[PDB]
Amino acid sequence: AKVHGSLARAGKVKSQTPKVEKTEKPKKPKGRAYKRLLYTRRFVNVTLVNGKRRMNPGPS
Amino acid sequence: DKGRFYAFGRVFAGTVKSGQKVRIQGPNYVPGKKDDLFIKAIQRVVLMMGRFVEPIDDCPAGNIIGLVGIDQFLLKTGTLTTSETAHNMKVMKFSVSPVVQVAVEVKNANDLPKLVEGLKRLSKSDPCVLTYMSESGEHIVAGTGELHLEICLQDLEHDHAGVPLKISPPVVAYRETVESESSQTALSKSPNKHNRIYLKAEPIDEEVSLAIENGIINPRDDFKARARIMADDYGWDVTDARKIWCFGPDGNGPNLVIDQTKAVQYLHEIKDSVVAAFQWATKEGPIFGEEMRSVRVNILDVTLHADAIHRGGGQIIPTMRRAT
Amino acid sequence: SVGFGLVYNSVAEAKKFEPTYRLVRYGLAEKVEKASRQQRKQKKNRDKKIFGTGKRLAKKVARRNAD
Amino acid sequence: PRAPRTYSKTYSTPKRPYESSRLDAELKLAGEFGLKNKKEIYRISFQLSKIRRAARDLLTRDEKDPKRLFEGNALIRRLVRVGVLSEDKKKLDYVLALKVEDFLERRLQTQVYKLGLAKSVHHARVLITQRHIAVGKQIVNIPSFMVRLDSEKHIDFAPTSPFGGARPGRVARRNAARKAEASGE
Amino acid sequence: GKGKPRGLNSARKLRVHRRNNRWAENNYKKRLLGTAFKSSPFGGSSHAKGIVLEKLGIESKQPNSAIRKCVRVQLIKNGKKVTAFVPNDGCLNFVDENDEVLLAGFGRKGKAKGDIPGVRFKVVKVSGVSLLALWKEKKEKPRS
RNA sequence: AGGAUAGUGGCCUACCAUGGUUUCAACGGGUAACGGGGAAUAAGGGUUCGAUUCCGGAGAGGGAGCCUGAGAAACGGCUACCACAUCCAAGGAAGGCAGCAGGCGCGCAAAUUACCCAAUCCUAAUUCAGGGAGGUAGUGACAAUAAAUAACGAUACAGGGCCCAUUCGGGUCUUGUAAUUGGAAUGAGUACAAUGUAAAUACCUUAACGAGGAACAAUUGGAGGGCAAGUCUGGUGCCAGCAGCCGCGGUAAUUCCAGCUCCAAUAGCGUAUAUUAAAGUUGUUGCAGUUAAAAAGCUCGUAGUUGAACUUUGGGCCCGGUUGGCC
RNA sequence: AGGACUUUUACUUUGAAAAAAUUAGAGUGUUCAAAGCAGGCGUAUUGCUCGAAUAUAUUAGCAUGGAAUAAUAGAAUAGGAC
Repeated sequence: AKVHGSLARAGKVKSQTPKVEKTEKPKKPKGRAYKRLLYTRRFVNVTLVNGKRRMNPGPS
Repeated sequence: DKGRFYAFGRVFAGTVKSGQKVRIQGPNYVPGKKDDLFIKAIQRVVLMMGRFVEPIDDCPAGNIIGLVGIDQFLLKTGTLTTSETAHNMKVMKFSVSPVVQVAVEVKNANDLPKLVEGLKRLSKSDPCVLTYMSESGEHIVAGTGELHLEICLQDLEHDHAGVPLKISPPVVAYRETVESESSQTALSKSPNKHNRIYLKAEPIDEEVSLAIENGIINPRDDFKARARIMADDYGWDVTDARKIWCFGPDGNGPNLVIDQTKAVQYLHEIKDSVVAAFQWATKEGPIFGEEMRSVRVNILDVTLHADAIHRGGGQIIPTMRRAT
Repeated sequence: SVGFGLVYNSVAEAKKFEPTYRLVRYGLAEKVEKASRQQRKQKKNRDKKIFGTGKRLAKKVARRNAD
Repeated sequence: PRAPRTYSKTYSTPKRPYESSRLDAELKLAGEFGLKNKKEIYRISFQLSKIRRAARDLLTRDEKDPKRLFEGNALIRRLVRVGVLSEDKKKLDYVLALKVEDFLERRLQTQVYKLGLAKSVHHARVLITQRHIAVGKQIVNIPSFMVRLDSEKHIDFAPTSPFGGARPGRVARRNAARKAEASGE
Repeated sequence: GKGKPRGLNSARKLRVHRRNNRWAENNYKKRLLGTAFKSSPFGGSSHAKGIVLEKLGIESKQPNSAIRKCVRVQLIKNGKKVTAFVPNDGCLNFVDENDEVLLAGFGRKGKAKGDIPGVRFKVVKVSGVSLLALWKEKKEKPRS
C-alpha cells in the first residue's frame, strides 16, 4: 500500500540504548561437565514448591 | 577479465606478501577507534607493464607496487598498514573537488536501474569524479571540468551503463518559507461543517533553525533544560518552548508547530492528526509543492465538535493542511 | 604389534620377487629415480611428434637459422 | 567409484520436542550414569527399539518356527553376553521390557564407577578418557565401552599411566626437578 | 454400500476416481503443474541473489500500527518483480540501494508472514557479508 | 515375390486385399522424465524420491556421413554443413574438458592446473612398459561413529539422618557455595626417534616441552501460549521492531532492544525450501455429501462394476509323523 | 512310452527363478561404534581350523499339489456318452 514510508527514524532503539557491557562472569562448565552443574542443583540441591513447583524467579 | 581490478599504491615501509594480513586505515579511520578498519587477506601481488601485468610475490619499502584482490573491501583511496598503533597518513589535497553538474535518465525507463549501476561503475573508473543523488529524484553527476564530465559521460554512455541517457542541468529546489507573519488568524474546519482550527505562522531564527540541524534543538530534547538554552541563549518563550509539538517534515525538519490554546479541554485527541497532516503540509507547500525551512506555527484557539467521532483523523488532517 | 614378516629361502630370491620399495626402503639397492611424472609425461608427447631419431630435422632447424 | 561405506544413524530424537516428563527422567540419568548428550541415551533407545522390533516380528511368527528360534535364541544369548539381559529371563520378554537404565547400566562408565576405581561416577569418566583401564590389555579411552561381563574381572588400570606401574606423570617429574632445584647444591 | 465400489475387478476404476480427487488437494496441484518453476518468484529454487532497487516503507495491516521497511527487487535469474522484506532493527543504515542480496520465504509457501501486505521474500545476506556480522559488529560492509 | 541385411520382418521395393489402432483412454500434449537396482519416511496400508559409487541405456558444440576393424556412427578418428572459437608474417592451419585438474561465465550452489603406479584391474607381443582409470595427499561441517573443555581432597560454613538437649550443645551421616587453598590426573597440541607409505604429513607409538580462569574459554537459539524455560532490571512509548499462527508496543511491555538470571540441543543449533508422517487434511485399509464443501431435474441405457440357489456331501477302517504327562 | 485326444482359466500351496552393494539379519571385542568381514589359537623356534550364514528377494513369468471359491462348458428336430 504505502510505498514512500519515512525511514529517517529507523534504528532508533539500537542507537541510544544505555551502553552496558557484560560484567565479569566466571567461566561455566561446557559439555558433560555441564549436566554435572545442572543435575547437582536441579535435583541434588532442588528448589521451592509453593503450591506445586517453580524454577527461575525474581527479586521480591 | 571476469570484472575484478587490482589496487594501485606505493610501499612507504615493509615488504608485500601474496596473501599477507594488513589493516585498511580508511580516510575516516583513526588508531584510537575502529571505523574504516579492514584487516583482510590479499589473494596475491602483481608488477605493472604499461597495459598488462605479471605475478611478483614480494616487494620492499619505498618502491611503488600493486595489491590485487583487496578491491571489494577498501574505500576507493586509503592507507594499508599491518601495524595497528599506526596513525592516519595525510589525506591527499587535489585542490579541485566537484563543480561541474548534470542530471541522468533513460530514453527507455524499463531498464532505468541498469543506468544506476553504470553510475556506481563510474565511481569505480575515475579518482576525483563524484556521482550522487539530488533532493528531487535525479542522479546528479559532478567533476573536474566540462570535458572531464563529458568523457565520464562518454564512459557512462558506451561502456558502464551502455544504454540511451537523457542529460539536463541539475534541477534545483528553493526551500519555501516566509518574510512576514500571518497578517490575521486563519480559520478552517472539517468538510463535515463543525470543529474549526485557528493559527498564524512566523519567521524562526536560522540561529536556532540551524541549531535543529546541529543537535542543539532535537524533536525529543529536555523541554526543561533545552528551555534554559533557548530562553537565555536564543531569546524565545520558555512557555511554548516546552509546548513544541513536531519537526516538519521527515520528523526533524527546520519547521515547528506550537501549542497556544487555553479553553480547549480536548486538544490532545487530535495531536497525531495535527503532527502527521503538518508533515503532508511542510512536505508539498501551496506555491509549488516545495518543502519549508524556518517556518513556525502558533495554534491559537481550536474548537472541536462534542465527541471525537467527528473530531477524528479522517477529516482533521484535510483541515490542518488547508489552515496552514 | 601385528606386523607381517617374510623369510626368503635366500637373499638371491629376495632381489627377484621382493618389490623394490621394501628392499629399497631398507638400503639394498641405490635410490633409483627418473624425472618427476610432469617432466616424464611432457617429455613423452614431445618425442611423439618427432618421427624416428630425425636428428636431420634438428639439423633442419639448424638450416632455418642461416637461411 | 570405490564402494559404499554404508552410513546409518545410531540414535533417534523423539516425535516431541519439549515434553516435561521425558526431560526430567533423562537428566537424572546423566547424574546416575554421568552422560552429557541425549543422543547418548537416544542411541540406546534406538538400538533398544530395533531389538524390541525384530523381537516383536519374531514374537508374532508361528512358535517352533526355525526363524523364531534361530534369530531369537542367538539374539537373547548376546544381550546376555553383555550382561544387560537377566540370566533367569531367557524368553526375550524381559528384553521387550527392560529400559534405558538397564542397557546403560552395562556401560564402561557405570562399571568403572561401580568397580570402585575413580571414586565418584564422573571421576570414573575423567580417567577412561585420560588413557587408563583395559580389556586383556587393550587400553580404552571410550567411557561407553559396553562392559560385557566376560571382561568385567579384567577391568583395571592398564600397564600405562600410574596406579598401574609405568612412569607416573610429567608434573610429578617436574615436581621432582622443582624439589631438587629449590633446595639442593 | 456408500460410495467407493468395493470390487475385485474395479482397480483402474478406483484409480482414476482417486487421481481425479487428488487435484482438489492444495500441495498436489503446485507439484503436478510446476507452479513454482513458472509463477513463484523463486522458480523451483530455495534462496536467490539479486539487486536492491528501492528502499520501500511498507505499511502494516490491522490490527498492528507501524511501518515494516521492505525492499522491492529485480532478481538476477529472472528480473521478475518481488517486493521483499528486511529483518532486525535498522539494517537499512548499512543496506543501501543497488547492493547484492540473497532472499528466502516466510515458511508460508507463498502467503504474507502476517501484518506485512503481500511481501513474500525477506533478506539474509547483503554485499556478501550477512546481517548478523553488521548487526553484532563483527565486521563492516566492504566497498560493495 | 524379391531386394537390402550377419540374420527374421514394410527394414526396404514392386504387385494385391482393406484393413490395423480406440472409453480396458489409442492418438495428441506436459514432464521442473534415463529406466531398474534401490533412497527418505515408517504401525499396518501408502506416500514421495532414485542425475549420482552398480546395472542395462544414450550422447560427446548441433548434426548427418563413413574409413578401419570382430567390434565404432568412436569424435582424447576422420569428412561436410551449422554454431562456434584460436594462430599468422595473411597465402593458410588447427580445435572441441557431458574424460582429470583448472579458467570464465552461469549461478543458492559445488575442491588442487599437488604425488604416484605401491594397491585394484585392464590393455599390449605382454613378470620388467603404460594407465590425471584407479590409488594417495590437499580443500571440505553434503551424511555418518567415538568425545576433550578437568576430577578428587578441601576450609570457612548452613541444610536434611541420628545415639544427645534446662537452652547455653557439641559434634555426628554429609550436600553444596566457597575470591584461603592442595597436589596427582592430561589429549588438543609441540617435538628426537621409530611406525606407516610408492614417498611423506596425519590415524596407531613415544623421550623431551605442554592446564591453574589472564587458561588451552563452546557455541547457536529461546524464555506469553502453542513449546521447557522470567511478569526482574535500564532505555523504548502502536516509533523502532518482534511476531513460524494466535498475537506483543499507543510512558509501570512476563513477547522491543540491551542487563542479569535462566532454558531446549550440543560441535551442532538456528534459517529457507523441498518431501513424509501428522493428514482419517486424500481414504482398498479409512473420510464426507439433510444444514457444515458436496446426491446429476427425472427416468432410460451403454461401456464398466456386479449379480439367487442347485452338481459325492456324509459315514467306516487302518496307519506313518509331534506335544504332554506318564509307567 | 513310438501312440491316441483330453474343459478351461482365475484363486491358493511349496520350491524354484534371479547380480551384488544396500534392508532385516548370523557371528566376530574395528581400544568402542557407523564399520569392517575379520579372526581365534599352537612348539609364537617352519601350523591347525571356524568363517565371509539364512530370509524379504514383493509384479508377471515357471513346476507340483489342492478343487473350497469366481466363473466356465457339456446331450434338444439328439451336433449324444459306451
